[PDB]
Amino acid sequence: YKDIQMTQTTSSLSASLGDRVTVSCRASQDIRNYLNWYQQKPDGTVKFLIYYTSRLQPGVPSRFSGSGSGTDYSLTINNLEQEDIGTYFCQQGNTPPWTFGGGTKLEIKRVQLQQSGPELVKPGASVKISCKDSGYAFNSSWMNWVKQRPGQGLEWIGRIYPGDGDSNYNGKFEGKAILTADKSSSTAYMQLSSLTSVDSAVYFCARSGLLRYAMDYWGQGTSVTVSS
Repeated sequence: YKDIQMTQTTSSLSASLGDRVTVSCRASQDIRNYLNWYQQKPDGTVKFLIYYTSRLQPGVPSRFSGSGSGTDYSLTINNLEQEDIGTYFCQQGNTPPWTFGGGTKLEIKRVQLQQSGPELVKPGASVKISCKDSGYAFNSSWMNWVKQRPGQGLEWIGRIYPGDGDSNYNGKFEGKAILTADKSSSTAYMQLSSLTSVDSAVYFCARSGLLRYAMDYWGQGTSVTVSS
């Protein structure tokens, strides 16, 4: 296994409404500005905020700004507002496998992709979770899968292109996850096998276009608990 390590040394920030908050991120090597930012709201949902270091995505308020180059990047929020609360994660899109920082949870001081429901299984078993896309670009988009454990940032599992069934996997999950897709029902599936407590996490599906190295839209996530 080989990758570019992303780190957000500051895991949590406590601030007041109106402050100027900054979230920092470092890549282990030059990622040539291919650095994206996501905000995970308290309800667990994830939204794509900035692409290629500074490109705000449609709808994102002007108070947000991205800076950086080389290995160091930052997201700045001017005039902090309540809706900005959540956990911010950086992600380099320069070199597969895509990698994410550990996230920085921001607190105040004193879906088009519908995934199947929560799973609860025993060690050694397998589970198949689904992700139905109600949109119309399912077969012409990469469907990515991401793993999140408490305090374990976010890990890119792999992706599949429904159009021709092509698939790419993160070496770390090759024997663990199997990605498939049904063109007719616009549904992508991920089967996890030989489950251990390490597989206990929330898994998200997220699609991306064929030319941008970021996850455009995210499902709500599926919780998988492995229990003895």
